Amino acid sequence: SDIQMTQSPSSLSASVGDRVTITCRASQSVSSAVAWYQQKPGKAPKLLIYSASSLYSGVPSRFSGSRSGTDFTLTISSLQPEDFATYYCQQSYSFPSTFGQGTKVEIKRTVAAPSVFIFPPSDEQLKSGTASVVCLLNNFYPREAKVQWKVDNALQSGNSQESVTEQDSKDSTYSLSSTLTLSKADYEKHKVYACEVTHQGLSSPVTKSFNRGEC
Amino acid sequence: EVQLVESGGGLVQPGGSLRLSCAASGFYISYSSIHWVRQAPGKGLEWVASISPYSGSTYYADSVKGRFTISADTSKNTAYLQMNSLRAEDTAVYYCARQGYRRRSGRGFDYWGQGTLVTVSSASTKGPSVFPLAPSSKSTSGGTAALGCLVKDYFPEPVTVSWNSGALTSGVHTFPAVLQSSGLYSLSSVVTVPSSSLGTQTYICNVNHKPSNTKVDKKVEPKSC
RNA sequence: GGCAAAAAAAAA
RNA sequence: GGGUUUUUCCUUCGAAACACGAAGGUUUUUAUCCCUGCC
Repeated sequence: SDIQMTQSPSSLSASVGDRVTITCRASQSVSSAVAWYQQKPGKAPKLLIYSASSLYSGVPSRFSGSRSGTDFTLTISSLQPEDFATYYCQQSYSFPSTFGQGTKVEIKRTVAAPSVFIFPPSDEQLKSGTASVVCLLNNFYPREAKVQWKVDNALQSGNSQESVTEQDSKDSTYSLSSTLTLSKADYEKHKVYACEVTHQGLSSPVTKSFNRGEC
Repeated sequence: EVQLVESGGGLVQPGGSLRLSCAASGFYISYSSIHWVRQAPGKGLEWVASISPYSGSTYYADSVKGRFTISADTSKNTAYLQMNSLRAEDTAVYYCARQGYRRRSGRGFDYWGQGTLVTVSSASTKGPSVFPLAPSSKSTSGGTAALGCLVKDYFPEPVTVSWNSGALTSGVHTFPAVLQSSGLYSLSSVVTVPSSSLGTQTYICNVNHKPSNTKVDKKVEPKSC
């Protein structure tokens, strides 16, 4: 008889000033012993709603819960940038306690073009023989943006790793790092290393690069 | 004023044992229920155990008893979690949480520590080699330009990096480490600054990897004019 | 009408 | 039906999910207890 909490939806995205609603269904009766938590990336959850509908002291008025039998919602009346988070519902009606599987709320904002940078490999890293060309897209939106590498204009494949920050607490933008892992042998082999990106803040792809040793 | 502090996690080998501690300050653990709630990398939260006051009665999740055991030493206002028979599925951030006062918050968890990461792996710890990535000046870069430190080949997580020892925090972006095909982690942390002020100031990053026990600070400069 | 007695154990 | 004597159950409270404690609640199982004398 382990109660299961079924949270709806997994991910959603609304603009600022939007009204957004999260739902959880208890597999069986959990009375009203349900809490809601906000968890921002990297730090610990924070209690928003306890006892299914009561607002924990300090939380803004815009977060609210309520219950229809086994159907529990958390509505946030006017989405705000600070509210980008992952939200978890919890039943504490019986042991063991169970969390929902979570809802990752992002934020919709105006298209922001990435500011693109290229950094050559510094050679404490070619002091020990391999190469770290890296690309940077600073503060842009939306997330979905593709970045292509070339090396004397040669399309690259299977030697790229990308990592993108979480969405910002205050302006909602992203940023992304694409890094190409290749030899020292392949780094004096060719001369220039191009990074280009096709994101919809770009008329058509902006490109940045460098020579080897021309600074 | 209330505060909980987890410690004692880290890297352990499969089958190994670990004791987590939870140091409470600003309130007495005897008068509340204390819970351990765990979170895997990128997954959701999983309740693990808790002990209740006066009784001292304990309760466990099915994925963890026979193996985990929760206790509290009230004279050190500290709650522990003894972990034997550890397995890869036990790799997670472990939180210790206080259940709030009934009248004030029902059964909700009103205070959480910041979690201690437990890494169950057969792998051995390696510290990173931090490489700077240098700004682009033309002769000065008219407005703002970017620079950052590459942190490569380390295990396990985490590292922490700080520019001018915490002095510089605006425009920082420490990217989530990604795992190379090598089985080591590597991340980048970048900050943006006015090029106007590029040559008059020095840009330092304090990477730190307590698993390795490596503390390195490398400092960034342009190249030659 | 008015006093007095009496008497073991389970469950929601 | 009305009771006695025992348990449970439920609700509010005690820093309080169980355990312990305080104050409460209106129900019904017993061929497994009593419903008898006196002006």
